[PDB]
Amino acid sequence: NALKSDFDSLRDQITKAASNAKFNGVSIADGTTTKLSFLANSDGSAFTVTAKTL
Amino acid sequence: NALKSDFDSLRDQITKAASNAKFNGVSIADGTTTKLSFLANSDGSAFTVTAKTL
Repeated sequence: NALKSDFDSLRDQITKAASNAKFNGVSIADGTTTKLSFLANSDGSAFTVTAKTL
Repeated sequence: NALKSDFDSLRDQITKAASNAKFNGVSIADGTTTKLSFLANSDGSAFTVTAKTL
């Protein structure tokens, strides 16, 4: 049960560390969105970046 | 009787040491409070530390 409590503290600290990762309110790895569509060229074409949930 | 007297002296020093473990007026081990809390991030989420009375 001591190793169980260790495993639980590890797993929920991972939830904390993943949830707190964001820049100006958006995150590529929180799983809130499937992608972010960053600008690429003057005509409006975007540099797609697929999200990787952590 | 000598052994029970040393036994009482031991259990009394245990009460002393358990009651003297305090930091800036707060203790996680004294048993005065069910838990203690600390900041996790900028928005005010807590990092709870469950008390373990000694």
